Amino acid sequence: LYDAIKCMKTFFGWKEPNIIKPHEKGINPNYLLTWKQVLAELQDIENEEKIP
Amino acid sequence: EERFEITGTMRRLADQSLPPNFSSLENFRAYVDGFEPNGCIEGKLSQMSKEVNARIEPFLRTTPRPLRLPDGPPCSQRSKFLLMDALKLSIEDPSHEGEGIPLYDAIKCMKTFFGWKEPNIIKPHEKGINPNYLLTWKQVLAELQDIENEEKIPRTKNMKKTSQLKWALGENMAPEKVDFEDCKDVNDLKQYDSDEPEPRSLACWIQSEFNKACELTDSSWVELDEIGEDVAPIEHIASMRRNYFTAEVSHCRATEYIMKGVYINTALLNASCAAMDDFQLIPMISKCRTKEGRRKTNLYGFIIKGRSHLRNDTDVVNFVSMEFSLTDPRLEPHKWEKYCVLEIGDMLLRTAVGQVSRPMFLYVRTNGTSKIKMKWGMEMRRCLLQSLQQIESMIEAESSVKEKDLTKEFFENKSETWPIGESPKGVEEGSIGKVCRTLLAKSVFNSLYASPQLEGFSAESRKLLLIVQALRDNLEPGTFDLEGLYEAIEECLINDPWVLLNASWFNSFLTHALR
Amino acid sequence: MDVNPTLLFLKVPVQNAISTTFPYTGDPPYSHGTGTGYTMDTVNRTHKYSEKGKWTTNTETGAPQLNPIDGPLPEDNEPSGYAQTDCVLEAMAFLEESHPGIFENSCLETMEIVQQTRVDKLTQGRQTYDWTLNRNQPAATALANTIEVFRSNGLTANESGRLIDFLKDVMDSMDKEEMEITTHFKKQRLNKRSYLIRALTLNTMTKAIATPGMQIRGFVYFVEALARSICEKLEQSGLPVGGNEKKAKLANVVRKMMTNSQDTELSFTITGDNTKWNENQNPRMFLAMITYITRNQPEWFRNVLSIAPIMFSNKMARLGKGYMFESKSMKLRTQVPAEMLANIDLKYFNKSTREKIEKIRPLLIDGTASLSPGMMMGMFNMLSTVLGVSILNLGQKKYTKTTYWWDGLQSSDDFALIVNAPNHEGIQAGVDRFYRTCKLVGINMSKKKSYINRTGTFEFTSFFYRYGFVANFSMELPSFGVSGINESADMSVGVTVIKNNMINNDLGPATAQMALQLFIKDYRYTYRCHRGDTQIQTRRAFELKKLWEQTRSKAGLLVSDGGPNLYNIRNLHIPEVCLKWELMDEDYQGRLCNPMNPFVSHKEEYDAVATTHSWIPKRDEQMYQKCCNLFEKFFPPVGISSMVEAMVSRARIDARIDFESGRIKKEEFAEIMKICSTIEELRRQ
Amino acid sequence: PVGISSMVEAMVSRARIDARIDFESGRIKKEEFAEIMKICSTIEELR
Amino acid sequence: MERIKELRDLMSQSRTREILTKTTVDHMAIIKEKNPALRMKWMMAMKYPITADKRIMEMIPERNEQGQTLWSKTNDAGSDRVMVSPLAVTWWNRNGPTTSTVHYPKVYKTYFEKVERL
Ligand SMILES: [Mg+2]
Repeated sequence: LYDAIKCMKTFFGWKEPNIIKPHEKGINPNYLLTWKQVLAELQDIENEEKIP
Repeated sequence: EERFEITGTMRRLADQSLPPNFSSLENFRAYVDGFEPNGCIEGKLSQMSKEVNARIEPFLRTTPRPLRLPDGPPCSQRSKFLLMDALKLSIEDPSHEGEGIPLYDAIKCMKTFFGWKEPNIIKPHEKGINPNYLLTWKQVLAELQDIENEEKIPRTKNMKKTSQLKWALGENMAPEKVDFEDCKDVNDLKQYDSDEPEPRSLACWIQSEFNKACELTDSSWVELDEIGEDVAPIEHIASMRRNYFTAEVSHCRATEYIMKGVYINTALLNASCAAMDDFQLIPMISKCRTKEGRRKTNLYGFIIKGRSHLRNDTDVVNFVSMEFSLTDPRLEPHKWEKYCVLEIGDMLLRTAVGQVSRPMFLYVRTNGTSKIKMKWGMEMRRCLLQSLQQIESMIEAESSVKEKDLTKEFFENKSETWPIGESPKGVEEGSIGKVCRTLLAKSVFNSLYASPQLEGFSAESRKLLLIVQALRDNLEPGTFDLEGLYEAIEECLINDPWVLLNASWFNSFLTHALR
Repeated sequence: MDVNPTLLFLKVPVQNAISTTFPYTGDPPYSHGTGTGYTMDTVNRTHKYSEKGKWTTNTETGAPQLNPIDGPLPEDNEPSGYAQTDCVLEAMAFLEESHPGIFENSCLETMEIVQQTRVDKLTQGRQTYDWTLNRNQPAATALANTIEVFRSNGLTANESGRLIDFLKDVMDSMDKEEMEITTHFKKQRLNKRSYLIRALTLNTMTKAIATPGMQIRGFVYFVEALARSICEKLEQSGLPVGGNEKKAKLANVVRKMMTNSQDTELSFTITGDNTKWNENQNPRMFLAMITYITRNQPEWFRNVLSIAPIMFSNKMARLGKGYMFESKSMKLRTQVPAEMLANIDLKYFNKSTREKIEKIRPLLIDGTASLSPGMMMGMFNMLSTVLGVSILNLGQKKYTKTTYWWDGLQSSDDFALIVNAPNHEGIQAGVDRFYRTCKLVGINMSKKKSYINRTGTFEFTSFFYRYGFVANFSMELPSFGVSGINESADMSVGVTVIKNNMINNDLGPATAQMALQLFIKDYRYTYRCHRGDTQIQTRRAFELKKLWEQTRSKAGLLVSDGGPNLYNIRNLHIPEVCLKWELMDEDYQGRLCNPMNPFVSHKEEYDAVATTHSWIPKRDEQMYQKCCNLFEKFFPPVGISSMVEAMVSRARIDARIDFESGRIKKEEFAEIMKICSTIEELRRQ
Repeated sequence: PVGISSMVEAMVSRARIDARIDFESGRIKKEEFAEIMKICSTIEELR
Repeated sequence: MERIKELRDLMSQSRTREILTKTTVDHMAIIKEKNPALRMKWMMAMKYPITADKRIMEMIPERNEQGQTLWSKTNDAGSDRVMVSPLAVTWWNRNGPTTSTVHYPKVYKTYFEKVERL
């Protein structure tokens, strides 16, 4: 988990994410929300009193 | 029309607040109003005794004796943390830059050492329960492994309030406040005996400690921020002075001590106000860039904090201080009066001339501090400014006589020309660089061993120095009560190892200064 | 090689590296020496120097009072309080002769002041003794309390505004037999005698030896105000002139005594320091000075100025809080106050403390020690300087009437004296004549502290003169760190603090550059606002780098927006926003200063532009109250003990007292002791 | 629930806490609070 | 009997347990930092130390591109102000609205005149 967060913190080039080539047979807005949720929940660990 | 009146209670005080013979402010007022001078001074001069004089004992190359330093058992180390004896477990932490978490930085350091022995006591604290100091160290090692049991990892650790910790941190050793309405008559009740602090003799270690403070290291201990591009002539001269000095002080041990000062006192104050009534474990951390230049974290040991319900700046926080060292405490035991030292493991150094196993010790002691004394340690970087200003002020002064700035000559002069030390032969000289580090060490020790005894000895000795300077200037110097000055200087020399070395340093100068 | 910094002085002269003899440069963490034992030594030594003088009993106070002045001339070199009225006035007469109009003119200036001066002024100052609540307090709070009593008692003249009217109330307060204060909690009642003690009190603190009451302080101002206008008109006075303006005065007095001086004439400077300055010179002497200055002047002006010396000649010194005791076995400690130090036994104390109490007890009246002679430190600094200068003044060729003459510089107790004469014996004579003329007005040069050398080097107020140069170094460096207001302010403050220390405190440039570096370092760490190009990780790292990339002219960015530090010696007076104003991108500046922003507070001595950085920081309930309510079921305890082990300890006590008297059975006593051991096994782990 | 405590005395301890919090806020009556405290003492007498 | 059985119940809940072993008898009256320099350093450590008007929530987004929370719907003292991270101030200074800043050299003329002499 931390090996990942440490890697993530080496990149300071994140754009406002937009869809470039969608899944024809799928709900594309859900794929965007999931990525935003990852980014979100990763920062929420640095909110927790004790780190999981 | 402004109108101010002296009557009643005030007039009776006015009439009683005069010279003797005068019984009335208005009577006196009239004496002064119509006073005219009649050689009253010139008269009372001739009336006065000739034994009342300011006869000038002339100060000759022969008149000044060496200061008398007190006799007694050898002086003890009273610094918060170890200085030259200190030992550190280091990790290289490159990818993660900037403020991290100290607790984990420590655990990461701890895991670089796999040489922990069954800890046994090597030199005990005469005035202490030594088995408690051993149990506390075992408890640290124990509670550190217990974090790797917890489902969620904690930001800081709070030690379990055991007997040995409750003891060491002085829990329930504060005596009870008794209204004098209740304890009116008690037949063994004597005042807070401010005892004559038993005199101590100057031991060698204090000089050793300072010698090691003036040395360079393989580690930049200070990384100072950018500054506006230089424009005005002063700005170009300024930056030259600063950079030259900043260069020679960069890697000086004294600057490691400054960082040890800041980090520890910072971390101790943050804990003292955050976890007030918890026994928080507080890792003793510093950071440096290596001689090749990678960010390196250092763990010197641990401090466990007591209860810190701090109301005033004088209010006390008791703490235990477990510090790693390679130095055997049986070599200079007189130093480690206040410490109970354990032997807690073996280090291995496979050097060019073979394998060298050395034992690792743990200088544990009870201790305390206040917001004021913590702040003091947090602001220890001022030692850099104090050190630079001395260097800057000398150059400014030595340049005045010639009228041209000597900044470049001083620093570029690759000949060792400044008398800064002594050896069996006599006074040995050094580089301007050695002077910078020496003056820094002085400012740092002046902070670390800060005492009123120092304040006094600094102030009174200054006079004797300036007198001696006048003797060297052939300015026919004279004193009024030279024996009185010495008594005032020597009155400050009791037991403080730092003030005692400074007095040894004086006697050392005074011999060479008269030749 | 053993490193010894003092061996520098073999190469460098002591005046050049005098900077290295000042150990701290900043306030150290102790400043010890203001105990109750320390106050009683001042009271004793003050009387001991003045001990042959006339003892009186005060009519109003009922206090033993010593008057050493017009007393017996000294026959030893120990400190004498025995001043001589005829001598003081003569010194003050010959001053007004040597500086014609000085007093008359300086009175006219001060008559302008005394009217215009406002009560507001009195709030500025250190610790004060608040007689309202019998404590030390802040200055502004001590006045609010005092006017609240003066409001309650018929003394409403203070509410006119001017200070002279507040005094008029302080005067009328002494005559009143009752003194009542509504202390919101209780009407509080003081008889005329007990009030008077507190109005004339000096009280010791833990922040000077002792601070004075609010009644006495008012007058002390107007006196020092007069003493200022005098000092201002005297060349020799080293007060109250500025930093570099003073270094001049050192150069002047040497240049005066060294250009006249021919081949034959010797010149010696004595590095002066007067011993026990405050304990010797007597309030009655200051009254004698003031009344001679204010001759041919209106009575109202004469009076207000006379009041301060009068109070100081009748004053009482309270002995702090008291002595702290300690029982070894019993494990007690108890604080006996000052009030009940008179009505207390002498056999409990040690050998050093007994004698100190046995000497002062004759002076002890209502828990305060009577102190008619001497003063408390730094009170009449400027007036005491006039007296000092008046003795320097008597060193002119005319007043000496001899081949020796003298001049120099004086500021309170510190002085510097240059004596010229055709031969050595002449110098020795000139010195003695100064030393003895000084004794006649209660000025005792310290033989210990003082020394003498050929003119060319000396010290005065820690300015170390050496052949025309005085060494340049700041003796008190301020907190270089963050101020804790917000990003916007702290920058301005921090940069201002350095500039001010350069202009006032004589701080060198190279040191100021490093001072600036250490501030910026602290600033960026505190506010997580490390430069945009750096790799350091914080929460802000991302935002600041995104802004750094966006921004064209980066020298525009403020340090709090990851910009570069553009400050240096020259800039330090400019606010950062102004400094970088031209270099800012149009849109950046557009946002930085847009006052529709949600951060600034109300849409609108440090100088700061209002930006988004001008922000304002911030200042279960059932489960905390549930534990506190169960504690009430145990106590409808021991202070240091925790909640659970003061609950489990009360349970076993009620368990074994209800088992004896027979309230609970053997079954209900065994159940409590069982449960009391289940709670203790949850605590340990 | 506390780590060292067994299953039954971390179950019987949670019951009395919810019993006295639902009695204050007024969720269960005096009859349904007395019934929980009675059953909570039948479980403790089996231990 | 009932009060000592109740103390065992509260020591089985590990949150009520850590209010009984920490808190002292002296420091129960406080349940019922003069130096601002630390107080600031202390607060800057927190997620949301800065206060602002509720309109911020309409003006700047809750999270940035990297998913960092810029403000929180928290209780402030006397009114409907909310708590904000120093990220938000930087966010505003890089994505905020641009008004015309011609009047600031003229409003702060007293300050700006120190630059004209240099
Ligand atoms: Mg002097």
